[PDB]
Amino acid sequence: CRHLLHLAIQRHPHFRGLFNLSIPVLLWGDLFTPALWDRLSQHKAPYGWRGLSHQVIASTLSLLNGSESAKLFAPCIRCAVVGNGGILNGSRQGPNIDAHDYVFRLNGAVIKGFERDVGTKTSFYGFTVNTMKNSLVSYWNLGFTSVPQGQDLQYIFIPSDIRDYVMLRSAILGVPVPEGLDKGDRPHAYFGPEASASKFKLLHPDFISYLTERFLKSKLINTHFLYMPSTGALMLLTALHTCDQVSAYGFITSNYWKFSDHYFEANHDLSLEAALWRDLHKAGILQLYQR
Ligand SMILES: *[C@@H]1O[C@H](CO)[C@@H](O)[C@H](O)[C@H]1NC(C)=O
Ligand SMILES: *[C@@H]1O[C@H](CO)[C@@H](O)[C@H](O)[C@H]1NC(C)=O
Repeated sequence: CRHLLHLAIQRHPHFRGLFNLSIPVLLWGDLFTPALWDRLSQHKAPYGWRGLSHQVIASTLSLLNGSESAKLFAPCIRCAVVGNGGILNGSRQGPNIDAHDYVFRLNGAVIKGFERDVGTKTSFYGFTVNTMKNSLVSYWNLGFTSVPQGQDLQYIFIPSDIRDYVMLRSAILGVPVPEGLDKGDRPHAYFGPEASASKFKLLHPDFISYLTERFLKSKLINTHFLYMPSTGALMLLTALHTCDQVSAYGFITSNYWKFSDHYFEANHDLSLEAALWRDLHKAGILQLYQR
C-alpha cells in the first residue's frame, strides 16, 4: 500500500527516468533566497516571476515561514483527484471517490446536486485566482456558489499571476485584498474563518517547470514573440508525487466526445494530457477512470 505505487514507477523504464521525487513541490519561506529571486526573475508565467515586484513576493512568502508549509501531508496515503469533466455525469462514482482518505478537487468543484456522482469529501482545492472567480460567475446558477470548505482542508495556489500572490498574502493575514485586480474581496468569503499559514499552500514554480519539461512539453510553445498545463493536470501530478496511490476521476479521456464538457453543464494541450493519463495508466502508476 504505502509503496506499491513507486514500485510500478521502477518496473517501467520510461517513467523511472522521468519521475524526480526530490525536487520541491511547494514553495515556502526557507526557500526564498536571493539566488532563487534572480533565477525566477528571468521567467514570466507560473515558471517564475519576471516583472513581478520583490515587495509583493517577499511579503507573501515570508508569511509561509512555517515548517509545515513545506509538505502537503502530516509529518499509506490513497488519493483521489477529481476533474470536472462530463464523464462523471451519471457515473455514480461517489462511493469510490469518498472511499479515498484524501480527495483533490479543482476549479469549478460543483458538489450540490451531483454528490452521488462526484462525492462530497474534499481535502485539497487547487486553483488560480483567475479561474476560481470565473467559475463562481459562470457556474453560480449550477450549484457552485462557493469553493469547497472544510475543517482540515487545505487550498493550493498556482503562482500564475500577482493576483495569486496578493490573494495568498491577504488570505493568511485576514485583511481584505488591498490592491490589484481583486481589490476589495474578503478572503474569509472564499476560504473560511481560519486564517493561518497551515491553511494555504503554494505550488513551487520550479515544480511546474519540471512538469512542463519532463511530462507535458507540447509543440504549442510560441515564445519567440505562453503555455502551461491545465490545473487538473497540475493537481494529478502533484498528487502523483505526494501520495502512495492516486485515482483520477473526470479527466480527459479518448471517448471525451461521448459526454458533456462538465458533469454539471487558456492555452493547454488536452490531447497530450489525455495521452499522458493513458500511458500513466498502462504502467500501473495511475488508476484512471474510464467508461
Ligand atoms: C532531481 O532534482 C533534484 C533537485 O533539483 C536533484 O538534486 C537531482 O539530481 C535530480 N535528479 C536527477 C536524476 O536529475
Ligand atoms: C447529465 O447531466 C444532466 C444535468 O444534471 C442530467 O440532467 C442528465 O441526467 C445527466 N445524464 C445524461 C445522460 O444526460
